[PDB]
Amino acid sequence: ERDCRVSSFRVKENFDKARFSGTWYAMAKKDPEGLFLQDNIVAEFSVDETGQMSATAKGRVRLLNNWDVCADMVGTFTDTEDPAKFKMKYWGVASFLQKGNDDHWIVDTDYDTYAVQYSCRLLNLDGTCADSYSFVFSRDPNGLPPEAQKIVRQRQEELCLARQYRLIVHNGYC
Ligand SMILES: CCCCCCCCCCCC(=O)O
Ligand SMILES: [Cl-]
Ligand SMILES: [Cl-]
Repeated sequence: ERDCRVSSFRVKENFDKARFSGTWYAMAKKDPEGLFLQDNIVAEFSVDETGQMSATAKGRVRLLNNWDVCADMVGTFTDTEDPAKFKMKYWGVASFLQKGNDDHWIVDTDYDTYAVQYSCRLLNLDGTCADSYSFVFSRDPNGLPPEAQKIVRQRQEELCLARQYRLIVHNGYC
């Protein structure tokens, strides 16, 4: 009875790019098909004077046949009419790293503690997502406080993803 249509999902009201800038540690991830970032995932958000948001990310990614590499990624965000919904062009500093262009939604944040991100790469014909991913970010790499954890869990359920996350470990691999 829950609505899982992507078009129904609420996102962060009056999203403030400047307040969102700085270091975000991925605490949990819902993987898309053909997952890329594995763990040790840390993102750095910036906004420039024209108000355009960009980011970098580092994380371990496992090329198949189990080659471990620390990916260094770059992302640039094109605004839409919703201040919390973006198009993210991304690529690796190395040519061979994955590149592409994903929807990037800030579903919720309080700027100084937690953030919930969401991307639907491909819709189902009923408006639900066929291929999604989602990061939960923390300002503190040791994790969220209980109050924020509980808010995030609610947001995870609203995205119809709450059963599908895994924890992201940080152990200095990069
Ligand atoms: C968001 C700043 C980092 C640039 C985005 C690189 C992440 C793109 C791949 C995310 C999907 C995945 O990790 O499986
Ligand atoms: Cl709980
Ligand atoms: Cl669950």
